[PDB]
Amino acid sequence: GDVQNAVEGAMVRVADTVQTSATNSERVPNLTAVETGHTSQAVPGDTMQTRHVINNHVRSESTIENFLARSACVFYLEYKTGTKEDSNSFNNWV
Amino acid sequence: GYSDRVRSITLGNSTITTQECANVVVGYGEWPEYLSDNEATAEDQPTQPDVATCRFYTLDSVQWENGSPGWWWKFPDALRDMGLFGQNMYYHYLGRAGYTIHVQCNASKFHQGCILVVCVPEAEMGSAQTSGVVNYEHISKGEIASRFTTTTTAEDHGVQAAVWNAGMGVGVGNLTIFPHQWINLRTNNSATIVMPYVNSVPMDNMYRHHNFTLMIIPFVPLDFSAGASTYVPITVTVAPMCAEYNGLRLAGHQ
Repeated sequence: GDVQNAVEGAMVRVADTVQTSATNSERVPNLTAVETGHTSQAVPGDTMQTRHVINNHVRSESTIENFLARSACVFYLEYKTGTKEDSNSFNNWV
Repeated sequence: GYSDRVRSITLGNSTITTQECANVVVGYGEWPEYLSDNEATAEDQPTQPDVATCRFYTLDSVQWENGSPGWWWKFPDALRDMGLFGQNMYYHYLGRAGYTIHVQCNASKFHQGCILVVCVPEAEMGSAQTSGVVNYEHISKGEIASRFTTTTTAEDHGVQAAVWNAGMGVGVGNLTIFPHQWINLRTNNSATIVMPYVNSVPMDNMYRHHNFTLMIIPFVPLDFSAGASTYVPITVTVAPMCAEYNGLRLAGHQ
């Protein structure tokens, strides 16, 4: 993708809820080991019987760009109208 | 065959008959149906009790009198005690349903009088004491008719039920914009409004939100003459339609 070519996106929506039925089995999606360093990729349908929901939500404003690309104040500086003699007639910021 | 005055409505283990109806109003043109996979948000499987919930519940009927100003009921709250609908509404955070509302009122060729029967969505009522706030017990007696007042005043946090402003700061003669019928004793003995789920959000809590209010207001006063049957009641029977519930936990109020 090219972060400088602004007018060139990628629409990625959120994940849908797939319908789950009742179960009685040897597979255990919610029993795991935190020690691994892994995060559980469980979905509610592994624990409950869910309906079918279509999530057209998009993770728009949480994009690094939308998050950082809002103009913030970083510093303000002060200076008077004066002569060479007046130290305060100009100013600087590192 | 088939006189259009005669009607038979069956829902669950319930049939209502009428031999003097004036068609039936389907609220805003839409027949009730279940929440679809596109419009859904609560991810859990809904319970849909069908016939056990979706049946005809007759609420406490009121008496129509010559000077009686009017009545209102609030839904789904009026049904909070009606059988398994009430239970489902009690054990679930979210509920959704449409309703077949059937108001009954019979009198005689010699009696006269005319009532507006209307289903008002989001009928948010004003406090009588404009300075203060209203409260639940003066907003709804569940299945018992809350009355409209001819009198412009009421007890602490009572609604301003003065009939000509319909309890909500508007002209009662304009209530007709909402799904409505009229029981004019000359013409008919019943009214039937099939109300869809009208709300800004797919499901809602059954207690917190009174999704709509049933108002029965007499525009032409009940009258009859010399010894011709005084008692003439108005009975409201209502059936939930396409009822489904999400978010199950313990018995609920707080």
